[PDB]
Amino acid sequence: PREAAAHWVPFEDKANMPDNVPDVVEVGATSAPLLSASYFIGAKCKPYNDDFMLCREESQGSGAIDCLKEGRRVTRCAVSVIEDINKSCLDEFRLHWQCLEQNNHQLSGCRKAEALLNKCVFTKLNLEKKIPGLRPDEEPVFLKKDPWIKPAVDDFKSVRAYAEAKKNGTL
Amino acid sequence: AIPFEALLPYGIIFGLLTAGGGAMQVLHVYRNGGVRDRFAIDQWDSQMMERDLRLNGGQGRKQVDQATAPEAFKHNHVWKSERPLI
Amino acid sequence: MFIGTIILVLSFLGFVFNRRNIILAFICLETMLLGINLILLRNSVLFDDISGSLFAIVIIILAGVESAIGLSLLVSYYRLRGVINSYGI
Amino acid sequence: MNTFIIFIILIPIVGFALLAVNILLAVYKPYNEKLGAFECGLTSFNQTRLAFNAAFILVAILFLPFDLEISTLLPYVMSIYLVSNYGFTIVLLFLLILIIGFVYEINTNALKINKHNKPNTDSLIYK
Amino acid sequence: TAAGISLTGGRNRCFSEWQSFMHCTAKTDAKSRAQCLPNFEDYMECLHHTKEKARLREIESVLKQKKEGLEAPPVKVIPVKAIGLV
Amino acid sequence: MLILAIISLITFVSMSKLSDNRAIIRLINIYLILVLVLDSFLYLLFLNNQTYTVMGELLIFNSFTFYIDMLIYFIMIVISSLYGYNLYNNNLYKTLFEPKKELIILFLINILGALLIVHSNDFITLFVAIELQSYSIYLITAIYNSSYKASKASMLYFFMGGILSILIAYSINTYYSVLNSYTLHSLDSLIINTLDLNLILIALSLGLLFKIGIAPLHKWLISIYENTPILITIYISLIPKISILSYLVLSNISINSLVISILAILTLLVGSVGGLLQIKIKRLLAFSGLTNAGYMMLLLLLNNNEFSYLYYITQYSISHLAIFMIIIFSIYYINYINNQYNPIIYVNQLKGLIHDNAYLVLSMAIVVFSFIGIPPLLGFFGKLNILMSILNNGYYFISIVLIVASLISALYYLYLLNVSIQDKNNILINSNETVSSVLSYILSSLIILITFGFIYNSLIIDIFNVYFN
Amino acid sequence: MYLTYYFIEITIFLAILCTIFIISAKNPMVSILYMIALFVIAAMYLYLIGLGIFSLLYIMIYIGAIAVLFLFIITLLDINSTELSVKSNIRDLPLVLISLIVLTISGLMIYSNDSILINKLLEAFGNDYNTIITQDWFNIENTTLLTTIGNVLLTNNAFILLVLAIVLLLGIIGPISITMKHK
Amino acid sequence: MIINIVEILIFLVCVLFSVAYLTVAERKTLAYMQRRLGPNFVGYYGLLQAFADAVKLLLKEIVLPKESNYIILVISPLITLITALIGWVVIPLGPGITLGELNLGILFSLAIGSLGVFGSLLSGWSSNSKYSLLGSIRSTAQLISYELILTSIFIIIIMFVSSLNITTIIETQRVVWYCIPLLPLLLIFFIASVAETARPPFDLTESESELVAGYFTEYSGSPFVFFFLAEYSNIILISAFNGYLLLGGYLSFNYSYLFNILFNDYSYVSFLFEGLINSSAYAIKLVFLMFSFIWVRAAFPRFTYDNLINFCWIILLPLLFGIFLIIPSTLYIFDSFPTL
Ligand SMILES: CCCCC/C=C/C/C=C/CCCCCCCC(=O)O[C@H](COC(=O)CCCCCCCCCCCCCCC)COP(=O)([O-])OCC[N+](C)(C)C
Ligand SMILES: CCCCCCCCCCCCCCCCCC(=O)OC[C@H](COP(=O)(O)OCCN)OC(=O)CCCCCCCCCCCCCCCCC
Repeated sequence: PREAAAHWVPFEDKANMPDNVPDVVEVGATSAPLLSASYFIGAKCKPYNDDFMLCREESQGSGAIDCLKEGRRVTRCAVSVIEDINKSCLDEFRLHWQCLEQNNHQLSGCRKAEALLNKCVFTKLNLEKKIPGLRPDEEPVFLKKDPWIKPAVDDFKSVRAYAEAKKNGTL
Repeated sequence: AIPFEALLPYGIIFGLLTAGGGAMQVLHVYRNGGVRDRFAIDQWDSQMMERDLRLNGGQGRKQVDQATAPEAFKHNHVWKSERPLI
Repeated sequence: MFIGTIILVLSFLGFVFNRRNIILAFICLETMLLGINLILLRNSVLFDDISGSLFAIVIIILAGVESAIGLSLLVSYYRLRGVINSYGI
Repeated sequence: MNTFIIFIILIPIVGFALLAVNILLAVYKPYNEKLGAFECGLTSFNQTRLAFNAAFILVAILFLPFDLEISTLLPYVMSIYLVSNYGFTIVLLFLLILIIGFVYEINTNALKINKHNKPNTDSLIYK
Repeated sequence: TAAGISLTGGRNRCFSEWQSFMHCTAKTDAKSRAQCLPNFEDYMECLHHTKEKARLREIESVLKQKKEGLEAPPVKVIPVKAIGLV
Repeated sequence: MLILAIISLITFVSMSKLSDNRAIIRLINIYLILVLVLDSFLYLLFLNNQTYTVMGELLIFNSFTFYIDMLIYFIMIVISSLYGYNLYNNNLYKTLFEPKKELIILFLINILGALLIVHSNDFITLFVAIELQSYSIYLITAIYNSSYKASKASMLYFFMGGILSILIAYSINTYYSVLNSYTLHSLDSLIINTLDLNLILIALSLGLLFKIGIAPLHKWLISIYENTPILITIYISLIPKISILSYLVLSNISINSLVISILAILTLLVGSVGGLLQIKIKRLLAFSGLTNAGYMMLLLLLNNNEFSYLYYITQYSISHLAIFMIIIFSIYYINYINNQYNPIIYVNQLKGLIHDNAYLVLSMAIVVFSFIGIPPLLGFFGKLNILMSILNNGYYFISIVLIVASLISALYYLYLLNVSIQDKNNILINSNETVSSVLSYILSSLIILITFGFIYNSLIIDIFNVYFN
Repeated sequence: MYLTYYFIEITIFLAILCTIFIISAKNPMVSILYMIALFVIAAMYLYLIGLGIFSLLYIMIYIGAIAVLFLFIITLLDINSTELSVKSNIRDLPLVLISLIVLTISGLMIYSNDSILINKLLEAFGNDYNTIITQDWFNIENTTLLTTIGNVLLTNNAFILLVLAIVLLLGIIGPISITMKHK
Repeated sequence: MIINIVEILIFLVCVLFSVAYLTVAERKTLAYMQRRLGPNFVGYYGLLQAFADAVKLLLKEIVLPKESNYIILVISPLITLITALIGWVVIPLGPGITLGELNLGILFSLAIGSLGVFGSLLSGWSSNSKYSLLGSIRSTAQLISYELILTSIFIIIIMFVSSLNITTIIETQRVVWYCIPLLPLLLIFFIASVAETARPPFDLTESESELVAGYFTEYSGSPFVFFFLAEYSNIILISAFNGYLLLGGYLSFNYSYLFNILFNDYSYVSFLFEGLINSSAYAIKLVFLMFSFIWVRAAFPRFTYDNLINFCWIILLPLLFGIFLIIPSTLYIFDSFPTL
């Protein structure tokens, strides 16, 4: 909660989780893949994440040890989402998060690869990207045409792929 | 009309700041490894950059994408030990 | 707590045993205020709250206005007597 | 080792080096009529203490309570979204309490120095 | 006031122990606050870590007396540019 | 409604001339009167000791504090009538008792700072309000700047107030370093058992108390009270006493305090025997404040002291205010006026006062037998109700030292009478100009409260039974 | 790597050293310049502890307004001063030493709550245990420290900001009202 | 380790040259305003004039008069030098190209411009003369009095961003500059910038005071080269402050379409070309601004101190209070507060 300052020393511990806790696959995705697939892991794994945080609320200060069984399932279902999005559109997912590698991981600077990825995942993985808390007669911001805030440099691969998807008629 | 001798030291100042900014951007991109700087870093973003440096293995922002993380990944987790602050 | 307590105690004794002029007494007062700040800011950092930082940012301003008021008091003291004594007021 | 602290260490070494190349390379050769402060080619006695105007001291005494407000407006400007509609009115009231003390200052003409160059107001009444 | 507001605006480090003590004092009249002692003891040692430092010097005094020293899974220290080296 | 007065006032004073200043104070006088009259009814909020906390754990409003508030407004209505009204219409008294342009500004900012202490729950509200009133006493002392003594006193008061402000701030942050808390509301009588909060709360109390005039550090305040002029000093004597003491009486952090008990003994001793062989009237009159601030430090040791305190407060405020107003009136009858800011100093200057305005001596007598504690007067029930709280609660050596201190302090009270009822060779037979009607009615009203104020003792207690219990 | 360990202790020593040049300096304004150095040592300690915001608030407000005010006073005013002669302050030295010992120890005493007096002091020195900093992912936005101060000065303690406005007003009115000489 | 020492070498050597040729360019353009050539006898077209001044100026001796403290006399050039030079970190020559990227770069830029007053005032007491001391008083009072409205203009601009980071301001600025809504703010920030360096529209010390050469009259050699460098570093530094918070920092136009014509992929020639465009836009802002300083020097007489204080405290500052009230109220009326 507070930052380490004044000569902090990093240390690691070679040790293992005990016998009674089963093993769990951990997420190997990085900040641009994770920020890319954030909306789709939030769309598929809403009740599991909600179960985890609601358990952690109900057992106060228990915290760590007593809702471990449910933090298993949130990691498992998000790994399921990212495996499925790899096998579905590895190329356009890659186009998206390689765009997000530049521009400070700003989501504002990568709209034209984001449209391709959202179409490809809604077509095949059939998850939709939505923003809740947004009452009607308020346009969602990744749908609007001529935004005020445009990126400095459109990346070249996604402009070319966006024009090719115009020409194919899939868009 | 316009005197070139007046604008010639301004041509120097313009060229020195221009070559300075260009050489600096090339040094920043060579430091990151082919990509741009991160110009404003949150606490969330700083923890996330540390996590990525733990994920990829050694390199700064290699930005790997794998389904399932490796096996040294569960064990290379670090805690930060801060001194007494007297 | 060592740096704030040592600044406070050494500044306090330098204030008390001042016999040489008056501007040393003003600056010993301000170094005291710095020491109380240091103790509090460390206690805010160790307790994970802005609360002592709230009292800190208020006492910064109050140390400022104390300087402004009291140095105008000195100019009033100097107005009638064109020199300030070495031994004190 | 960031490149922020090379700079703050590195400007001084440049300045110390230029001061050193002056001390090493120029001659020294002084005497008494070279020493002594400059006023227009004439020495004089300096008076031990001189008088001053109250506005001279009042500018920089008065400076600090306006400076302390400008740094008090600095916590608000960073949190301006969070305190929507409410911290706005509190900062309004804060600035207005300041502005009435400022209009006290401008009504008293505290920083203005008068001129004693009066054009002899009083007319010529005779006998 | 800012009773439990942290540096980021969140709850501070010992908020849960303090709110537990305030639960204890809410349902309790005077002349029966003697049962409210363990919540207060937990809060004060959340603040200052006195019993924790006492326990750690009790086990550190034993650590220096052994010639074997450490027979356990050890803790390895790393330099800051080697978070995810291996 | 002090805020609206200050905001309106300093804009209004910026535009008025110098000659308007007097009349401005007259306006403010009447303003404060209609804050007593038309706004008193808020006492109906405070039935059965219902307390409010306003602005979010920041200001505490009970009816103890409401009474302190009403007392501070009443004494300001008096002090403001002293500045805003002429004594006589001479060419003399215009250059002796003349207000500055910014005097009422600092007055109302001071009352604001003194109310934000008694109403205060937080410690930073405490610290900001002590700083506000401390600046105001700095500037009220230094506002009559064409005086050598007042400027020296303002500098002395600056440094000795700076030390005892940094001692309060060190005690607040020392309290914070052991408890993540700002209120003494968090203490709630379980914590004091298992936590060594003696040295903290006692050091906080001391750093608040040495600004009053408690006795190891009493000489500098007697010097400031002698050096300031005669009108500034009836304000700067009264206000920090009643504000800081009604803070410390409200929050009971020094009970069974051995240090407060030593300093109460030492205060009652070197206040009564301090002011014995003294010849200046403000000195004599400022060691009366040291002993009567000693009788308060006793009540800090007490639990449940809100009767003895408030009654002896309004006792001391009326008696205080009256004895300073009497020696304003004796200035017409003295044969020697020095020192334009401080026109009467030596106590032998009022010597023939019974042969010239004998009822000024009747007034002076009535107020000075009330300082001694003579039972037909209102000062006696104040000392009586302090004694009823001291003996209830186990302070038996404190009580007999109180009595010996009262007996020693009667000597230099009766020295005023001894000097006043004496023969004078040259008596006044007739005066052309007479004293201000609205200003001498205030002294007559302040006597008839002291004389015939033992009447209402019963009524007050019944009213005291309802709103504080 | 462990050259960067003793920094805090260095600043403490450095801060100690600076105060001895404040109270003992032949020229006044040289000692006020040492006080400016002490503000810089304080801001070093405040960056060093983790409060980088405050360090620049100290350099802005204390150094850039309060010290500029002080130097500006010392220039155009008359102040006599005597040097630190041994003969005038050797009489002070024993009460100096007694007060150093007592005020230092007793300042170190109230951080601790054993009833025994010697156990109060030793808990002042038992700090050599290293606090463990854990990463919690519960915060989603860059609320810095100055943002939180601007939320608590403005909602929970808005009245303290407003009484503070009255204090800043007083700091305007006062120096003016002294140094006017109206008409 | 090799890469951060070569970047700070190249930024140092680009800024320390560009403060030398500023003075050459100043004598050039001030000459052509007055219908005469500048220097042309020192290089092929007059260039490296400043190097002739500097190499001779390092060879003059240093005299330290008898009334002076000799330390203070030589340490005020060092502290004025470093303070005018430490502020060159935080400027960006492109997105996140600084010499230290910190989250609060305005508070640093505003605390260093507060440290520059001392080398005026402190330099008045070295060689204590009553005709020199009072001139240092007038200079320091002017200097702080216009630093007030400088700091205030900053806080009015940070009302729109609510972030003390600087490249965050310039990225915020891509939708519209801040000069074009806030046009009177450009004019009063320009004149407060002219005041804060004590340029000779707003000068009294160098010309009019009882010293013939300002507060630094009695000097020679290194204490003059450090003050001379510090004034023109202050020129281009407050020019940089104007360049990022009021005009576009590195922003000229969109230039996405020109890239989608020219390039194919991210490569080092593309980052080089983008860096040249960004720092070219920043440089042409900064060069038009130093030309504005030299242009206002040419045409005007100077100020009495009474005119100067009556200017700042009685005219500009009440207008600034009206600006404090009107701009958060405009952000209030429409539903737009800036988010962190
Ligand atoms: C139309 C409104 C008229 C404006 C009245 C303003 C009065 C300001 C004066 C303040 C100080 C003067 C003393 C007032 C005593 C109030 C007692 C009270 O009642 O105090 C009680 C308890 O007191 C105490 O602890 C002890 C105080 C003891 C006073 C000792 C002095 C006695 C002699 C004077 C009193 C009798 C004079 C009557 C003459 C006909 C609580 O106070 P409360 O909350 O009930 O306030 C009442 C609201 N009242 C004012 C609007 C009615
Ligand atoms: C309906 C909406 C409201 C409409 C109003 C809008 C309000 C916002 C506008 C704000 C813009 C303010 C600009 C600054 C205004 C300064 C006012 C001024 O001119 O100074 C007046 C002053 C004389 O004062 P005074 O006593 O009143 O004179 C009466 C004579 N009996 O005379 C002086 O002090 C001397 C003048 C000094 C001016 C400084 C000049 C220095 C540099 C000039 C910068 C030029 C910029 C060029 C840059 C490049 C341009 C391409």
